[PDB]
Amino acid sequence: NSLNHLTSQLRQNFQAISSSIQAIYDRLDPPQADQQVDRLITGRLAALN
Amino acid sequence: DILFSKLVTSGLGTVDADYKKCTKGLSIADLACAQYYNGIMVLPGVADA
Amino acid sequence: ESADVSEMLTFDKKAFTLANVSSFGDYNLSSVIPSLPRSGSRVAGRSAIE
Amino acid sequence: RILAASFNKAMTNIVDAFTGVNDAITQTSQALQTVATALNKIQDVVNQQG
Amino acid sequence: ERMAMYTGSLIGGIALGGLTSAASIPFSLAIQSRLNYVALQTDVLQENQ
Amino acid sequence: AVLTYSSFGVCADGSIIAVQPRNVSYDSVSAIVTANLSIPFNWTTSVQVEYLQITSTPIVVDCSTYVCNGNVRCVELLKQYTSACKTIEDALRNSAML
Amino acid sequence: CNPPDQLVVYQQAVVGAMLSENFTSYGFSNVVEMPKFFYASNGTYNCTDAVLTYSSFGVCADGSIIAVQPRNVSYDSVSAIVTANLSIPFNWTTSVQV
Amino acid sequence: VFVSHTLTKYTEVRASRQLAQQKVNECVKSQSKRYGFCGNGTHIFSLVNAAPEGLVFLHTVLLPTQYKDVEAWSGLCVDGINGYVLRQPNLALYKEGNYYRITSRIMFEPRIPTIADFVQIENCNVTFVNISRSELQTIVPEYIDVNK
Amino acid sequence: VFVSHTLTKYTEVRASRQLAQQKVNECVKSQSKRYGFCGNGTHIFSLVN
Amino acid sequence: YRITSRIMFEPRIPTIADFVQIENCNVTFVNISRSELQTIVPEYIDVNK
Ligand SMILES: *[C@@H]1O[C@H](CO)[C@@H](O[C@@H]2O[C@H](CO)[C@@H](O[C@@H]3O[C@H](CO)[C@@H](O)[C@H](O)[C@@H]3O)[C@H](O)[C@H]2NC(C)=O)[C@H](O)[C@H]1NC(C)=O
Ligand SMILES: *[C@@H]1O[C@H](CO)[C@@H](O[C@@H]2O[C@H](CO)[C@@H](O[C@@H]3O[C@H](CO)[C@@H](O)[C@H](O)[C@@H]3O)[C@H](O)[C@H]2NC(C)=O)[C@H](O)[C@H]1NC(C)=O
Ligand SMILES: *[C@@H]1O[C@H](CO)[C@@H](O[C@@H]2O[C@H](CO)[C@@H](O)[C@H](O)[C@H]2NC(C)=O)[C@H](O)[C@H]1NC(C)=O
Ligand SMILES: *[C@@H]1O[C@H](CO)[C@@H](O[C@@H]2O[C@H](CO)[C@@H](O)[C@H](O)[C@H]2NC(C)=O)[C@H](O)[C@H]1NC(C)=O
Ligand SMILES: *[C@@H]1O[C@H](CO)[C@@H](O[C@@H]2O[C@H](CO)[C@@H](O)[C@H](O)[C@H]2NC(C)=O)[C@H](O)[C@H]1NC(C)=O
Ligand SMILES: *[C@@H]1O[C@H](CO)[C@@H](O[C@@H]2O[C@H](CO)[C@@H](O)[C@H](O)[C@H]2NC(C)=O)[C@H](O)[C@H]1NC(C)=O
Ligand SMILES: *[C@@H]1O[C@H](CO)[C@@H](O[C@@H]2O[C@H](CO)[C@@H](O)[C@H](O)[C@H]2NC(C)=O)[C@H](O)[C@H]1NC(C)=O
Ligand SMILES: *[C@@H]1O[C@H](CO)[C@@H](O)[C@H](O)[C@H]1NC(C)=O
Ligand SMILES: *[C@@H]1O[C@H](CO)[C@@H](O)[C@H](O)[C@H]1NC(C)=O
Ligand SMILES: *[C@@H]1O[C@H](CO)[C@@H](O)[C@H](O)[C@H]1NC(C)=O
Ligand SMILES: *[C@@H]1O[C@H](CO)[C@@H](O)[C@H](O)[C@H]1NC(C)=O
Ligand SMILES: *[C@@H]1O[C@H](CO)[C@@H](O)[C@H](O)[C@H]1NC(C)=O
Ligand SMILES: *[C@@H]1O[C@H](CO)[C@@H](O)[C@H](O)[C@H]1NC(C)=O
Ligand SMILES: *[C@@H]1O[C@H](CO)[C@@H](O)[C@H](O)[C@H]1NC(C)=O
Ligand SMILES: *[C@@H]1O[C@H](CO)[C@@H](O)[C@H](O)[C@H]1NC(C)=O
Ligand SMILES: *[C@@H]1O[C@H](CO)[C@@H](O)[C@H](O)[C@H]1NC(C)=O
Ligand SMILES: *[C@@H]1O[C@H](CO)[C@@H](O)[C@H](O)[C@H]1NC(C)=O
Ligand SMILES: *[C@@H]1O[C@H](CO)[C@@H](O)[C@H](O)[C@H]1NC(C)=O
Ligand SMILES: *[C@@H]1O[C@H](CO)[C@@H](O)[C@H](O)[C@H]1NC(C)=O
Repeated sequence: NSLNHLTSQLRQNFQAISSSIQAIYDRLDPPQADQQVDRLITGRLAALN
Repeated sequence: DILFSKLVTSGLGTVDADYKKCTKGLSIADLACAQYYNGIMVLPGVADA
Repeated sequence: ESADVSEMLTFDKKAFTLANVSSFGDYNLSSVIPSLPRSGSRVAGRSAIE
Repeated sequence: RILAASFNKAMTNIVDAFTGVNDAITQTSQALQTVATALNKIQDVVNQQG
Repeated sequence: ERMAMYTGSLIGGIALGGLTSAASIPFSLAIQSRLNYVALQTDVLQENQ
Repeated sequence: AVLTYSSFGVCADGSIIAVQPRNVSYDSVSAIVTANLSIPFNWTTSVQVEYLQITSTPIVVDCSTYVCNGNVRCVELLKQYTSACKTIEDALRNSAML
Repeated sequence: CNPPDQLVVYQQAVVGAMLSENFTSYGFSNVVEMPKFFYASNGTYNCTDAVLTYSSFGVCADGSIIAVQPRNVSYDSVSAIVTANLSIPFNWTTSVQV
Repeated sequence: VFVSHTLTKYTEVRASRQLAQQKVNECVKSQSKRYGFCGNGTHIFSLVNAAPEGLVFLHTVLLPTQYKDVEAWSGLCVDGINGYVLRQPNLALYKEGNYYRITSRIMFEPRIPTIADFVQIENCNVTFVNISRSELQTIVPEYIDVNK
Repeated sequence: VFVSHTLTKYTEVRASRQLAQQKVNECVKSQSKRYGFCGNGTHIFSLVN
Repeated sequence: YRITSRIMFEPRIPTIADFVQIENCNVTFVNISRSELQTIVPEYIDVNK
């Protein structure tokens, strides 16, 4: 169950613009996309914790 | 019985609620019933007296 | 966590005074016996392994 | 006879130490110290589980 | 401080032999007593020490 | 001392003090030697108390009521958290039964 | 409007339902009172076996809720030194435990 | 976070419950000789009562009050060629005035020396008791040399 | 998160202390005949530091 | 003949107290008569015959 809980956390938006890191940079400019990617970084580090 | 009354009578913490009392609600819900309305269910202890 | 350790650490003078290299003869237990206090003000220090 | 009398002696002090009415003397011996230690865990399991 | 007094007491207890006034036996007899607890010794000239 | 931590204790009136280890008498294996030996002769009885916890009052929660408070349409957002509720609710159920 | 019930499942079938209410919910035709909850099932109460257990309660194969009695053993004894009729084991059997 | 609290507590209670089962089997039903498991001291019997979410044990143990000093001897040597030691390592042979007795080392329980209390070995140690076959009647009362 | 690490660490330490107290009483203050508890072989004596 | 511990080789001269009398003989016991039993137990003198 633990692995399935961990792999399911990768579809979380964490209220970023999108769940795909590449899709954020396809949609936004670098100075704005960093503030969006940071949500995915913090949220997924919480998933690993 | 001394080791069951000499200690604090913590009736406001863990207590297996009377679920049949809660839903009829002839009086305003108790603390044990309010937890039951939030999905928290305290089961009767296995150490039967 | 402190109470568990404090109950475990018991002491006995009658046996501590025999923690010496002379008490064991041909069995060289010098590397484990407590070190003599270099400057007093404590009962003992670490051994040669501690 | 001494074994029976001493057991009755200790078995009464255990009850007094559980109630705690002998509070000023509960620390008088190791036998009553185990009662205090027991009361310290029974205190915790009652005050923490909620 | 307390650890050196704890391990020190435990180390020196092996030299005790239950003698009057707690005078320590030669350590060969502390070993010999502990060998008897395994099997009843019959080598009385004590070559194996 | 009434309260203790590490080597520091405090007695009833509030004075701080260092703590001494409890003095006991270690036993000794009686040796096989022609010499004077001491043997216990006069016995007394004592009772020593020990407490061990053997159970903890188990608690089970419903992952739906706690989160959505029974709201109908909130349920159809929580169901997309496919592995969330099962992990929380099986971890509590299996522990209680074992 | 809808507080949580608990269903009972055994061998992939549903056999009972712990309820807070005097109804024959979920199609079960027999309702019984317990100290802190109603219980509904198709149990016949012609039963004394326990396939599932919690605390001091349990259920039969048909879903009848029953109290689990403590299991029976015969404690050994320290054979005393006395002039009397003693009993001593005489016949032996082999048991395997997992 | 709540589940993390519960699983951690179940780890402790599970470990403490195993120890309680061991102490019921080895201190309450049985009598133990493991040191310190059923209490500091010599174990006799134990009692158990219910407690909040657990059990309480009352270990009844013996603690010595007085000791006796005895002139113990390592063994026996007869005619200087035959050596005897005690059959149990936990026994001790000691002199009491003008006669010999045998006692246990854990508790003082005096015993009249029987010939079966000894085990014959093939050498002597000099520090043994030094007697002849005509004099073994002063150490072992039942002994009477029939070949002589 | 920090409290979770500390509580999980004290669980392992408590179990390891309980075993240590057993081995102090049975391997150091006494001579053990329980196989494999104080070495793989015939235990004689133990030392602690 | 000699007697030794199975745990450790400690030779022993057989005293009559080392034995326990039982009701029947196995087909593998040492085949001996009371007169010549002194070859197994040196100190045994037949005080009947
Ligand atoms: C018991 O064991 C201890 C070690 O724990 C032995 O002490 C060590 O002995 C060696 C040999 O003497 C020492 O090394 C040499 O010492 C001489 C004299 O100082 C020096 O000229 C050499 O250059 C070299 O250092 C070693 O330092 C010493 N260690 C300690 C910590 O004392 C001891 O000799 C053993 N005793 C017995 C009776 O088995
Ligand atoms: C060890 O565990 C076994 C369980 O397999 C226990 O043996 C069983 O114990 C019960 C209760 O004493 C026995 O039941 C008795 O049967 C007789 C004959 O029917 C009846 O007259 C008694 O009133 C009672 O019902 C059961 O026969 C017995 N046998 C077997 C083969 O398991 C055992 O008691 C346990 N022992 C200890 C020391 O814990
Ligand atoms: C077991 O516990 C007893 C305490 O009940 C310890 O005995 C005490 O030992 C100290 C040693 O300095 C003496 O001052 C006390 O007078 C003793 N008191 C009592 C009441 O016994 C004992 O040392 C412990 N250990 C053993 C092996 O008996
Ligand atoms: C006979 O047994 C005793 C012990 O019960 C021995 O006594 C000491 O043993 C050591 C050797 O282990 C000797 O170095 C000591 O000299 C003996 N003690 C005294 C006070 O002299 C005794 O030596 C044993 N016999 C032999 C030959 O070793
Ligand atoms: C028992 O008798 C023997 C034999 O006489 C004694 O052994 C001799 O002891 C003296 C000193 O007392 C030594 O000089 C001899 O060398 C010993 N003999 C041998 C063969 O070594 C022994 O001491 C006597 N023991 C007692 C307790 O009386
Ligand atoms: C007692 O006698 C039985 C036979 O009644 C012994 O068993 C025999 O052991 C030998 C060993 O070489 C085998 O060759 C035989 O075939 C065995 N026979 C049977 C029927 O098992 C047994 O070993 C003897 N027991 C003791 C304790 O000495
Ligand atoms: C001890 O004597 C018995 C009896 O004389 C021997 O047992 C006999 O062995 C022969 C072997 O050919 C058998 O034919 C007999 O049937 C046995 N007798 C009985 C009564 O069973 C035994 O072999 C001898 N054992 C030793 C070790 O000498
Ligand atoms: C050992 O004993 C001698 C004599 O008492 C003393 O000089 C030495 O300092 C002692 N050492 C220890 C470690 O106890
Ligand atoms: C233990 O005994 C020592 C003996 O030197 C003494 O100084 C110390 O105060 C005693 N402590 C306790 C707690 O009994
Ligand atoms: C043993 O005690 C006796 C008195 O009972 C005494 O003469 C002797 O010196 C003591 N010690 C030894 C080592 O023999
Ligand atoms: C044994 O201990 C008790 C302790 O009260 C004492 O009264 C008695 O006199 C002691 N001695 C004997 C020989 O019983
Ligand atoms: C539950 O309802 C039944 C009828 O459906 C009735 O006979 C019974 O008395 C009721 N019990 C309680 C405890 O209210
Ligand atoms: C329970 O018994 C009733 C009796 O009328 C029956 O209708 C129903 O099918 C049974 N099974 C279930 C699962 O309710
Ligand atoms: C219950 O079951 C037993 C065993 O099958 C049977 O003898 C009995 O008649 C049944 N009915 C009742 C009412 O006990
Ligand atoms: C154990 O024995 C009692 C009577 O001594 C009996 O009532 C009970 O049914 C038995 N236990 C079980 C589990 O059946
Ligand atoms: C033992 O029991 C039998 C039968 O109950 C009786 O005849 C005999 O006298 C008893 N003996 C003793 C010593 O109790
Ligand atoms: C033990 O019981 C069995 C039956 O189970 C019987 O055949 C056997 O003879 C018995 N043992 C003795 C020594 O009588
Ligand atoms: C009796 O003594 C004599 C002389 O030492 C010896 O020949 C004989 O074997 C002895 N016999 C026994 C049974 O001790
Ligand atoms: C000695 O053995 C003989 C064998 O014939 C027997 O007559 C006699 O009863 C035995 N001696 C005693 C004292 O029983």
